[PDB]
Amino acid sequence: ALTAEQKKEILRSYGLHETDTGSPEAQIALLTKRIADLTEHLKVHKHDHHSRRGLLLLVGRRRRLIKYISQIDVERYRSLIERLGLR
Amino acid sequence: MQKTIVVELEDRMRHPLYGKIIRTTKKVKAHDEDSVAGIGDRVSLMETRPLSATKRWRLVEILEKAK
RNA sequence: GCGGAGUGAUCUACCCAUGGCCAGGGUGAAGCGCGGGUAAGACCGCGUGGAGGCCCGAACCCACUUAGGUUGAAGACUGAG
RNA sequence: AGAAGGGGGACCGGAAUAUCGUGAACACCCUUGCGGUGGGAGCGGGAUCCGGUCGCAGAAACCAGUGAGGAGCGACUGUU
RNA sequence: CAGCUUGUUGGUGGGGUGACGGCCUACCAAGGCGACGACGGGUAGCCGGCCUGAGAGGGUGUCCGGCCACACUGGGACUGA
RNA sequence: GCUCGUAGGUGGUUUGUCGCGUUGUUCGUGAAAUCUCACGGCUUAACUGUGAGCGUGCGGGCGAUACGGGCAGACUAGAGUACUGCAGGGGAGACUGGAAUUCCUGGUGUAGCGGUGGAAUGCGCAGAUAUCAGGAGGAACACCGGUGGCGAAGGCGGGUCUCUGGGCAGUAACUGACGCUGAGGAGCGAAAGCGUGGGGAGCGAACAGGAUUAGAUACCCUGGUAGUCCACGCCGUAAACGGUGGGUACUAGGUGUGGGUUUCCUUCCUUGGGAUCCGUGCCGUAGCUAACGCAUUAAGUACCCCGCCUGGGGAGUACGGCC
RNA sequence: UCGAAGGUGGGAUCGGCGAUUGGGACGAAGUCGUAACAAGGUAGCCGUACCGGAAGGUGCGGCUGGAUC
Ligand SMILES: [Mg+2]
Ligand SMILES: [Mg+2]
Ligand SMILES: [Mg+2]
Ligand SMILES: [Mg+2]
Ligand SMILES: [Mg+2]
Ligand SMILES: [Mg+2]
Ligand SMILES: [Mg+2]
Ligand SMILES: [Mg+2]
Ligand SMILES: [Mg+2]
Ligand SMILES: [Mg+2]
Ligand SMILES: [Mg+2]
Ligand SMILES: [Mg+2]
Ligand SMILES: [Mg+2]
Ligand SMILES: [Mg+2]
Ligand SMILES: [Mg+2]
Ligand SMILES: [Mg+2]
Ligand SMILES: [Mg+2]
Ligand SMILES: [Mg+2]
Ligand SMILES: [Mg+2]
Ligand SMILES: [Mg+2]
Ligand SMILES: [Mg+2]
Ligand SMILES: [Mg+2]
Ligand SMILES: [Mg+2]
Ligand SMILES: [Mg+2]
Ligand SMILES: [Mg+2]
Ligand SMILES: [Mg+2]
Ligand SMILES: [Mg+2]
Ligand SMILES: [Mg+2]
Ligand SMILES: [Mg+2]
Ligand SMILES: [Mg+2]
Ligand SMILES: [Mg+2]
Ligand SMILES: [Mg+2]
Ligand SMILES: [Mg+2]
Ligand SMILES: [Mg+2]
Ligand SMILES: [Mg+2]
Ligand SMILES: [Mg+2]
Ligand SMILES: [Mg+2]
Ligand SMILES: [Mg+2]
Ligand SMILES: [Mg+2]
Ligand SMILES: [Mg+2]
Ligand SMILES: [Mg+2]
Ligand SMILES: [Mg+2]
Ligand SMILES: [Mg+2]
Ligand SMILES: [Mg+2]
Ligand SMILES: [Mg+2]
Ligand SMILES: [Mg+2]
Ligand SMILES: [Mg+2]
Ligand SMILES: [Mg+2]
Ligand SMILES: [Mg+2]
Ligand SMILES: [Mg+2]
Ligand SMILES: [Mg+2]
Ligand SMILES: [Mg+2]
Ligand SMILES: [Mg+2]
Ligand SMILES: [Mg+2]
Ligand SMILES: [Mg+2]
Ligand SMILES: [Mg+2]
Ligand SMILES: [Mg+2]
Ligand SMILES: [Mg+2]
Ligand SMILES: [Mg+2]
Ligand SMILES: [Mg+2]
Ligand SMILES: [Mg+2]
Ligand SMILES: [Mg+2]
Ligand SMILES: [Mg+2]
Ligand SMILES: [Mg+2]
Ligand SMILES: [Mg+2]
Ligand SMILES: [Mg+2]
Ligand SMILES: [Mg+2]
Ligand SMILES: [Mg+2]
Ligand SMILES: [Mg+2]
Ligand SMILES: [Mg+2]
Repeated sequence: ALTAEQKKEILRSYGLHETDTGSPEAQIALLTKRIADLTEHLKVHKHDHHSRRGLLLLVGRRRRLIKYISQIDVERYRSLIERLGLR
Repeated sequence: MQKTIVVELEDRMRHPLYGKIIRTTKKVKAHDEDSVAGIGDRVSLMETRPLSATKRWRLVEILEKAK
């Protein structure tokens, strides 16, 4: 899902300067929201493999972005980790 | 390691036949009289007498501390 | 042996109601936590826990083997297992 | 599976005066009670290491699994 | 051949060596090695050299030279620079 | 078989620093014989002596940052995110519709029906086939429908609703190399088959009868069980094929189709032509190929990554190991 | 104390033989069939299941490495 205003809420919550959408922080926040929604949907319709593949792709993309932000700025990585969740 | 530290060292040596340049990582044990070193913590090492059974290096100085 | 009418479940077989009993050791199921693992898992390791027509073994319930008894202590028992 | 197969086991002394662990007296505060904390006396328990001593034998008497391998039948606990 | 190690890895205090060192010892930590192949199995003396190949390479270690290991098999000490 | 992704390998433009890789010089070392040039001596050669090369390397100092690399920065083109539109049998769940077959009940009704190249087994006469009306039940969704669309692959259309995935187009709104491949590993994965419960109209292995034939354990006919269906698991195999791994850059054209956008010819109504992006077919230039053929959707020209082969059987079999 | 050799025990690994038995290769001029190469007389292959003296047959799904309008 992630309607327009639903995206905007997380964007202003996790953004950098009032318009950021493509930074690792905002991208990881949106991907985490999508992953949580998809997993909650997948608790129902356990045979939706065509959407489970998309969920796996989102998980991989979020993992790669997390790795990039961790390598680029340890402090920002730790802040995002505490703000969102890891392990 | 109770006054010892383990330091990863890497080097590159040309393949004898194919000629490609490859990178290999090693592992040495370095003596730390005052054990102050964490994950990362780049260190320059100079090799000494056999201080222990498996120690042939000592701490010189700490450069480019862990981020 | 056959028939008629009666007597017996104080022995024994099964059942119904209401009570009682089972020394002492051992093993360690589910469930519940913690950590590891991951995106989540599945799973894994530590604890806790104390299951079972579970194990060893007295009381108790039996009766597999053997010896004795065999005008017996006893019309079915005793000793050792 | 207690598979099998091995090792140790007695006494005296020291460690050892909180050695350790059990409970917690005298004596320590407060909303004064059948109250709380510290405290460690006296009394019990278990284990280990080191040294020594005795005997033929240290599980000491009584008590207290024999074990392994191959087949047949019945899955098993039970019943006769 | 996918998990290997407990004097094993390190530290401390002694002992030992011509000499550093778990080399040995008493105590403390939980560490050390492994997919760049440990651990395990098969095979083998290594090198300068020798042969073949235009070369790269493939085979080989015999004369000779350098070293290493051994002296019936297995183990140990002493004399002595 | 496809996809994801661990390690690993590899990587856009630009600035500064180091000088590790790179490279130059110098010094030490690289034993001798033996290998080679040039000579000298055994009457010559073999043999031997001398001078120089060899000793591909290593350590040390002193020069360079052209490329790779470390560090510190910067940019938007790669890549990702943002906003607005677009198409779709992408997927899951729930409810529901019609045709048809079969079966049941009743009416009409009598002697055949079915089947083949020909028949017979079979069904009916105890009322069959056929016809009408009603009901029960499972499976599959004609027309649309195609050369089309979607999906990583396998695969995907009766209708409606709910949830959800991906892609394309446009602006360049945002980050700023965050990219490519991917050993192992993980997930998905036609049909057949397996476990548990349900369901079973039709078809239909096995099986039975008939028929053909010398024989017919088949092809043909009559039947008929599992299965095909649903729910949750397992299995992980196909000519799972484009017999062509993934990503990028470049290399004439001509002609269809699909989704967009864009000015113009803007009414020449034409929804045609022109420009661009993403695909999907065919024909065709160069080039490649043994040939067939490929040819912008390459099997052409190059780069990076992974997988695979070294004659045919034995054999994708034995043993061992994992499931 | 350590310590060669030796003894006792359960295992680990590599070979040899083995009654009997399975499949394979080659032989001759044997017996039983014609499954494939033509539309090979029922098109051929691929995975699976079942069956039968044997090659093979049948069902399910896929390919043309065949044809048809
Ligand atoms: Mg020291
Ligand atoms: Mg009578
Ligand atoms: Mg009576
Ligand atoms: Mg008991
Ligand atoms: Mg438990
Ligand atoms: Mg019992
Ligand atoms: Mg009885
Ligand atoms: Mg008797
Ligand atoms: Mg008598
Ligand atoms: Mg008796
Ligand atoms: Mg008795
Ligand atoms: Mg025992
Ligand atoms: Mg046994
Ligand atoms: Mg004595
Ligand atoms: Mg006992
Ligand atoms: Mg038998
Ligand atoms: Mg029995
Ligand atoms: Mg049986
Ligand atoms: Mg020690
Ligand atoms: Mg020491
Ligand atoms: Mg040898
Ligand atoms: Mg050659
Ligand atoms: Mg020897
Ligand atoms: Mg001799
Ligand atoms: Mg000897
Ligand atoms: Mg002398
Ligand atoms: Mg001496
Ligand atoms: Mg493929
Ligand atoms: Mg294949
Ligand atoms: Mg295959
Ligand atoms: Mg990686
Ligand atoms: Mg990389
Ligand atoms: Mg670059
Ligand atoms: Mg790199
Ligand atoms: Mg001469
Ligand atoms: Mg020389
Ligand atoms: Mg130099
Ligand atoms: Mg872009
Ligand atoms: Mg369903
Ligand atoms: Mg019916
Ligand atoms: Mg009728
Ligand atoms: Mg009718
Ligand atoms: Mg910017
Ligand atoms: Mg990839
Ligand atoms: Mg892989
Ligand atoms: Mg199926
Ligand atoms: Mg089934
Ligand atoms: Mg069933
Ligand atoms: Mg028949
Ligand atoms: Mg038939
Ligand atoms: Mg039929
Ligand atoms: Mg079956
Ligand atoms: Mg599966
Ligand atoms: Mg297919
Ligand atoms: Mg290729
Ligand atoms: Mg390609
Ligand atoms: Mg390509
Ligand atoms: Mg086109
Ligand atoms: Mg063509
Ligand atoms: Mg080719
Ligand atoms: Mg196999
Ligand atoms: Mg096997
Ligand atoms: Mg034999
Ligand atoms: Mg034939
Ligand atoms: Mg055939
Ligand atoms: Mg025929
Ligand atoms: Mg045929
Ligand atoms: Mg058949
Ligand atoms: Mg078949
Ligand atoms: Mg077919």
